[PDB]
Amino acid sequence: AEIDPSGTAVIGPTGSGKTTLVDALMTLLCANPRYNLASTGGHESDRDLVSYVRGVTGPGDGGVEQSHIARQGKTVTAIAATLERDGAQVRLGAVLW
Amino acid sequence: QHAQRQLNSARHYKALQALVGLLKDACEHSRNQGAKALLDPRFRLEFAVSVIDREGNNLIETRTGSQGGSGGEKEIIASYVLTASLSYALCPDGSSRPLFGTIVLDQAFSRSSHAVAGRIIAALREFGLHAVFITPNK
Amino acid sequence: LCPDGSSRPLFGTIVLDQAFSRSSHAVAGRIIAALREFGLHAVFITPNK
DNA sequence: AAAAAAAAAAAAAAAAAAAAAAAAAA
DNA sequence: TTTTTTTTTTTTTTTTTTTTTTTTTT
Ligand SMILES: Nc1ncnc2c1ncn2[C@@H]1O[C@H](COP(=O)(O)OP(=O)(O)OP(O)(O)=S)[C@@H](O)[C@H]1O
Ligand SMILES: [Mg+2]
Repeated sequence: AEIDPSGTAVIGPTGSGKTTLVDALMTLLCANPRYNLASTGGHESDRDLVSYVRGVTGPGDGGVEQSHIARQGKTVTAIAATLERDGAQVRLGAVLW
Repeated sequence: QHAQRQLNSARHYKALQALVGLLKDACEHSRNQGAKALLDPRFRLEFAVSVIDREGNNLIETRTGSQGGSGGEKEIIASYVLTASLSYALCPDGSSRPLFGTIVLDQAFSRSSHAVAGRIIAALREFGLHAVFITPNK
Repeated sequence: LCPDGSSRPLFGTIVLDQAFSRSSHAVAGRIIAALREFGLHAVFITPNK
């Protein structure tokens, strides 16, 4: 995803993943994240890091197969962001597994 | 219950003392969890909601609240359950048709998209009520 | 972002979520004007509105 | 017209649980 | 070099206390 240096916008239908992208950015900076803040107006937080890295979609149902989780077992995740000022360029990143 | 059985063995006074004291203590402190769990009948159950597919009968998702959802999901779930509960709570509680049918929504569709609003209106009309809407020029 | 009077910020990006959810046209316009006034790069999120 | 009993909401505090970072040992 | 142990800080939950208003009786 790219950002024009003169102000951009993000749009999309409901339940698409916009706040997922914004939280993936927010994780790299603050000391202790408050995930999914704007949904409740600014009073509580709901998600957690492991939930993101394993990609759980909805609370699901009972059973034992746990089909409501995407990745099971060994996994690798990487996040990176880029800042440019003038010629010089910096990258911030994290690797989890 | 335990105390009771001990009394059945005594047929001597301390069992009666303990049982009466337990009951008297339960009478007080009605704002604590134990008293609610012991006397109020409605506190002896647990509730949950489930989503079931139309054709057939299959559990697809079980929920105890509205946690972990996105923006529109919380709004639609809350509105749906509240309007269903209100529709039941009126006259059709004891059957017959409602005598006072109207419902007021404030800041309608402050966070949802077009399709969600369409579903909301469709469900609200299907429940058989009359609505008044309050929105800015959004 | 600038503790002293030296100005010249190094970080200049702001992020908003569900912007303009409970306001009319004039309010949004004034918010945008005020945000641009300080000289800050901005990002916006909106459910197609 | 004035005095007393009752009930619902707001606020402070104590107890409990959990996760991250440094020190120490095989 | 790898592993275990310990401490520290942050968050949530439940209990109790306090206050204001309403209704009734004299
Ligand atoms: N921890 C989680 N628990 C449950 N469902 C989740 C979780 N993380 C992601 N999801 C799902 O992933 C979807 C992605 O949507 P989100 O990014 O959360 O919200 P959105 O796409 O930004 O829509 P909005 O209302 O504009 S914020 C959600 O709607 C959920 O169904
Ligand atoms: Mg969220």
